Amino acid sequence: ATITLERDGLQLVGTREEPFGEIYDMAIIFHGFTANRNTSLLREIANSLRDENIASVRFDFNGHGDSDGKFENMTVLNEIEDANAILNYVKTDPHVRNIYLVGHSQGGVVASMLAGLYPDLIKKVVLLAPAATLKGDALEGNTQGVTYNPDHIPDRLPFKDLTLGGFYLRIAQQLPIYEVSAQFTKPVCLIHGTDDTVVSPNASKKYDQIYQNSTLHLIEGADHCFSDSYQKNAVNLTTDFLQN
Amino acid sequence: NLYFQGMATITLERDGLQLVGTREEPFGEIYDMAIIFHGFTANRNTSLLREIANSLRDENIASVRFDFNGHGDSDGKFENMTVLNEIEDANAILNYVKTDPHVRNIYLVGHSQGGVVASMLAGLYPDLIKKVVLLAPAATLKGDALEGNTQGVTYNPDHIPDRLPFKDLTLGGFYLRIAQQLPIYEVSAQFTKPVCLIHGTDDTVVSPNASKKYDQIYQNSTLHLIEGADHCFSDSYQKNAVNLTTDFLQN
Ligand code: NA
Ligand code: NA
Ligand code: NA
Repeated sequence: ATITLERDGLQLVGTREEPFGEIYDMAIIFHGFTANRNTSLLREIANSLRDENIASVRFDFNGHGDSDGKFENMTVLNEIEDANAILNYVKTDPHVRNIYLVGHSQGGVVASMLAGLYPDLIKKVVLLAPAATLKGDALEGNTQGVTYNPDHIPDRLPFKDLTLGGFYLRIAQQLPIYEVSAQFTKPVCLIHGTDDTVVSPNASKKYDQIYQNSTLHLIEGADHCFSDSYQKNAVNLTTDFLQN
Repeated sequence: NLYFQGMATITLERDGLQLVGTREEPFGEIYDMAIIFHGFTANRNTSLLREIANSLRDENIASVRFDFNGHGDSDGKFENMTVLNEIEDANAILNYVKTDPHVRNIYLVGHSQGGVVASMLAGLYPDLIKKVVLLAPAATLKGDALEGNTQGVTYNPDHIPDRLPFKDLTLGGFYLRIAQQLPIYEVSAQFTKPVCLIHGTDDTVVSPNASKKYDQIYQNSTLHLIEGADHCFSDSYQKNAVNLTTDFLQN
């Protein structure tokens, strides 16, 4: 049902997907930049794993969806602290046996980098279109088509309908994404479609070259938010990988 | 402001928590500002932090010092404190400091762990920060975490626990994993602007080579190897550190 946690005086609200039994494995589903806990792609990954004896938890990040916090004061950094607060709960739960991390878009950087700091704890990582391009993007003064000077990052910038802060782009510019991630040497699943416009498939190609044990799945024709017909495939690879 | 000058108690907000602080104002309605960071298990009002705050005001330079999360009057469990979220604490102070009418230039100052917080925020904010003063900066903490002995307390650095008992409190295991992979030198090195480094020869807490590696890595460094001095600039040495911090920020 709807479960609740805390990270430095901010409430983190999530949907736990629970299977039948006393002992089960559990996955932590992280969403991307401007996304929320319960979207089509994540909701179906959440559902699918439950049918195969795996539990799951999806939470809104600080400044996203139902959780507390301003979007203005959100960073990939404070999002990893959110990711750690969820892991504190998950690793302290009596029913939870083996932990997995599944991350789409920016949540793909949040999950890989959280797995970099917890390689001894996390048993598997499924990386769907990981937004590791967000560093090289912030460094060239262009994020999702919204510009700035990478040597003059303002206090706040209008983004679509929202307003993100400078500190987000300060951190993004000097994030040791691959560095921290390469610390995770256990199984990794990489899912990236050739038709991705937001995040380049070269982020997943870079990720594969740096991992010890990683499978690269380049699904021909698949977009960024793994839409329509391409969804069931993505969900199938995540499910098949997480049980094996 | 010139009217409300001397000392003040200020309360900031950072992603849910409350960071209680101390503001020292000089005379005139346009002055320079120093952000003062204390180190590991300490607070904003210790003899050294108090004498740097007083001394800079006696040269008409304002100062701000806050307790980090899990320290002093600031909110949060000591268990949930990492180096990373102290930078978040620091950024929040900078969000306050950069949006103040009377603030001419910003200066970053940090002792021990505050020194990492200072070098690491100075590198994320090079266009704003004008000068940086690092007193025995605890960059060693990363190497102390890779080894598995933080301030004498042993632990497996490959199987770091959830929480681990400390001197009087309980240290979070995510702090250990955080500092063990902290890009201290990487981020620090981005600051090309003037850096003043102060380290004690007889320091057993932070190896003086931390300030030497700092000095090495910086484009505009000035190292001061105060002889006989320990980690906490005290007695015949406090007066030496406070002056250098003042004199380098004196124009
Ligand atoms: Na349910
Ligand atoms: Na149990
Ligand atoms: Na970092």
